[PDB]
Amino acid sequence: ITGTSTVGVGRGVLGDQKNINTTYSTYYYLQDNTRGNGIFTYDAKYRTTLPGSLWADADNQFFASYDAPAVDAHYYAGVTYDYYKNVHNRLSYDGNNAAIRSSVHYSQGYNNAFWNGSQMVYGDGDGQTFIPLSGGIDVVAHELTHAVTDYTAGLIYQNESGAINEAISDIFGTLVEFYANKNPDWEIGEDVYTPGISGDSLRSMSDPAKYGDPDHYSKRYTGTQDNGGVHINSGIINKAAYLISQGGTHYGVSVVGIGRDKLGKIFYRALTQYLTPTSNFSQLRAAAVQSATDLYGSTSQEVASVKQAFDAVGVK
Ligand SMILES: [Ca+2]
Ligand SMILES: [Ca+2]
Ligand SMILES: [Ca+2]
Ligand SMILES: [Ca+2]
Ligand SMILES: [Zn+2]
Repeated sequence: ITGTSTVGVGRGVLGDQKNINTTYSTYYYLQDNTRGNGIFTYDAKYRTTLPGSLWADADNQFFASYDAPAVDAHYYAGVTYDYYKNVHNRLSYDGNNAAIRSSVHYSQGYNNAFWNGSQMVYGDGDGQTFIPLSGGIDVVAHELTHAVTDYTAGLIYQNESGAINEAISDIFGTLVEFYANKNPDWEIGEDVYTPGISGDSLRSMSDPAKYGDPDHYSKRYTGTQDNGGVHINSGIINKAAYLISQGGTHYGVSVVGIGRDKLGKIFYRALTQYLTPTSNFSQLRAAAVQSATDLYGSTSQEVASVKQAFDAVGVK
């Protein structure tokens, strides 16, 4: 909508207070004009018709229980935008400042979130398995990263290319969580997962097997469930990325870690320069090796660590 840029205040899913960029035009709208061509947040009103209504508020204060998922979807979309702009010089998900749109209160008891090809969508959860999923910054960044992938490598959402697609979203979801620097970790979804169970998460990048996901290519899932295990076999790539950053010895193969920032540069370069819709795990390794070579040189520790990491998870 046309209006004037304003700044509201509210509370997110976890009870924390934050300021949010809004737009005034009779009502105050969750429309942030400070980032590219706008970040827009919508109310799906417990239904499945998308996007719903652009979120309107009478007084620019967002402290109602019903407001909380919208506050976090809106605010964490902005953080993710800032990450890609400041760290990777990428303007929104298409590289040309496309509007970022999100809908919250999707359906009833919906224990998921997703990028639907054009926008983000967040359930409120059922209060047992999940609380409203926009409360997790790694969830928000995970899903917006799908938009980035779909515009760049275009990895097909099945089998190994789909597992790479999922892993890329976990990797940059985690790096955005570290970038915002609020209780960062190598776990996925911990802030909105199982409110009655402390210390768990949906997936682990540091130890995928913690939740039954493979941590080595020999353990990969080869059936047809989950579009050929896209959320399962992602553990193999997640483990490789964790090793590249943090280091470790995995099934006897030692990896010298090179840090989060270099992990991000290597995988962003691989995603945007070398990966294709049909890339498999071995092709990802080659993309990452070439990316590290471009960035740091053929004889660098960085290249050596990429090789060791993919060796450790059995990807040749
Ligand atoms: Ca209000
Ligand atoms: Ca965390
Ligand atoms: Ca996390
Ligand atoms: Ca939990
Ligand atoms: Zn995903």
